[PDB]
Amino acid sequence: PTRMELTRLKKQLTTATRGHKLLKDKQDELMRQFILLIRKNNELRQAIEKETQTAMKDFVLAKSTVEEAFIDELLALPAENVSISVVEKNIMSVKVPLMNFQYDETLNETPLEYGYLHSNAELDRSIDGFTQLLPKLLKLAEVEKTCQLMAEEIEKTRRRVNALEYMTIPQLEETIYYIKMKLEENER
Amino acid sequence: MTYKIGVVGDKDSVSPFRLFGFDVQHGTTKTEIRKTIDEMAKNEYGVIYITEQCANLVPETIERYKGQLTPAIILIPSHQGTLGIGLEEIQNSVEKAVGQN
Repeated sequence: PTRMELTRLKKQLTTATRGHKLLKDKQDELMRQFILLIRKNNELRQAIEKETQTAMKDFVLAKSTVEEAFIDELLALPAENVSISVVEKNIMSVKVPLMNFQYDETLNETPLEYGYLHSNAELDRSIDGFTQLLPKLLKLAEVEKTCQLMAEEIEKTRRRVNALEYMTIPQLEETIYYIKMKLEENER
Repeated sequence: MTYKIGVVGDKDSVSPFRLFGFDVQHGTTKTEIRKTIDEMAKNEYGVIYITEQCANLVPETIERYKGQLTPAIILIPSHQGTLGIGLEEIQNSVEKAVGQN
């Protein structure tokens, strides 16, 4: 109920009301970026579901003729040792992943070129199918996860915008009035 | 930052990923699949590809990780295709973002 307290609360009110307007602007920008990313998410997922299923079918057909014990031995000899680098990128207040395949770097001078011993054209070609889908599978992972994380952040942001607008700001305003009427009764 | 790739699906469909150093598992039940996913996420896997038929059995587990940076749980078809779940889920993220439920 002092002038010192009034001063403090006034800074909080302008910080809250300015912050409310700018948080809404941030909500709008997240939405704009999310909508673009969602199109890409859909594009990538349709492409992947189609090429992945084709690749799998080709492999099933290819392996159907050859003995199981042969396939088991082929699969136990690695063609690559892929890991993924994941770096954190900020999109305003949300952390999202940037993903990149890390390949075996000691094998740079001899890049992948698939041919198995005593295999056949069809079987090797089906393996090449999988090799080809790899970059788009990583792409889909990164884009889909980002969209999932953005959706969550927009929901969080929306909650805060409403809370600021309808709870924080009116509470601050009310208190500022109480402090004010009390100071103004004194001097009168 | 360096992370492993997991894959959960039927042997016929997902076996070729073994050639690339992906950790390939094959559960058939809710419990089996859920345990596989939690173990991968405990071992700091960056991505888990999961066939839709497997994913169909563990929506609750998948939703738990959705808000986490990793692991990214990505649904894929089997050689028999999809249940439409990956696609429906894109629409669900839209509805979440725009606040339509």
